[PDB]
Amino acid sequence: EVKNRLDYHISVQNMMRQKEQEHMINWVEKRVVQSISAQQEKETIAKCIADLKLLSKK
Amino acid sequence: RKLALKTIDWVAFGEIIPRNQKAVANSLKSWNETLTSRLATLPEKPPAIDWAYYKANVAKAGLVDDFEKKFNALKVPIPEDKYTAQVDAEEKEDVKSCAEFLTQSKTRIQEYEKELEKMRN
Repeated sequence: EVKNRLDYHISVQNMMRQKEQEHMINWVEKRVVQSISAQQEKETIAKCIADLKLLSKK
Repeated sequence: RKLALKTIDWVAFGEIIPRNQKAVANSLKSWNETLTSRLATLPEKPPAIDWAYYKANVAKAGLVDDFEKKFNALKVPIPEDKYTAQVDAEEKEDVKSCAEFLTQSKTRIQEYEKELEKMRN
């Protein structure tokens, strides 16, 4: 009779963490993704590494 | 409490049926079995509880701590006799069987044996 009450409190905190997590995630990721490419060099910094692919993969 | 542990001889019991307790016997088998086979299966305790680790992961806190202390400090009730005069009601009816009935009966029985001797002879 005790256990079921406990599982609810734990279960709610889990469920709420995900229900924030996706919405927080979408809200963050939709915010900062809007920037970024103004630094084209998020693009270059990889052409850098992508070149360290183009070299260092073969 | 416990369990009565005791012995059942089924052709003995069932046949006995002194009218004022007879009925019980026929029913009494079936009643007993219910308890017998059931209890054999179940466990007597459940799991146990690590309140600390669960508590740390709860967010409505201090409640689990309340319940925890109260549970560990707590004792549940017990269940108790309506009847331990039945225990004794036996020895009285056992007086009935033996002394009262035994003796007068015994005397008759013996005599017939000796009687039979001579009436074989």
